[PDB]
Amino acid sequence: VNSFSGYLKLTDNVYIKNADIVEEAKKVKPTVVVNAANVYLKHGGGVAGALNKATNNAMQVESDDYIATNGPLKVGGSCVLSGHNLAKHCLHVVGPNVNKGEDIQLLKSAYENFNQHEVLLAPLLSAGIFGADPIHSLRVCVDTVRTNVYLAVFDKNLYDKLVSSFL
Ligand SMILES: Nc1nc(N2CC3(CCC3)[C@@](F)(C(=O)O)C2)c2c(n1)[nH]c1cc(F)ccc12
Repeated sequence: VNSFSGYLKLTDNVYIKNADIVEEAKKVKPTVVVNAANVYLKHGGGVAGALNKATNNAMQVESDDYIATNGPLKVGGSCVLSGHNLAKHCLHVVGPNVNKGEDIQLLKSAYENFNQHEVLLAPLLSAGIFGADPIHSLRVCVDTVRTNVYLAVFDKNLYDKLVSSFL
């Protein structure tokens, strides 16, 4: 039993809700919240900008130190950093950005990072400003992640489309 409330169950291990991931994280304090990061951990907009803003920019400060030490992530890769006031940990995962021409096949590799964590609160990778089809992203998530994933979808309209078209 865990503290996630109001989710619709899609499969044995994947759950979905219409929610703001910032507010969902603030209330649940999950062990892991996933950020839709870029390789530079520049959290300017989308989910990343919203998560970072909710941390009063502490996420960005920590991220800049991480990059200065380690260099950029790989597309499809991840790193574990602090969850600040939102979660114990933040798993920064880089899905391919279609608006940069990145290979969508890397979306599966991105979701594989979730399997290193028993339970996660996460957005749909490569959705939103990353330009991928959220329905495809959900399919890859379901077919790749084996651990327990609670997906937060900000837009009510897209949420309904994702549920209604789910196979
Ligand atoms: N550009 C942008 N995309 C965001 N996504 C990307 C998205 C996937 C489909 C498009 C999303 F809309 C959704 O799940 O419906 C969330 C958020 C955001 N800005 N600010 C936010 C603040 C939050 F608390 C949570 C999510 C976002």
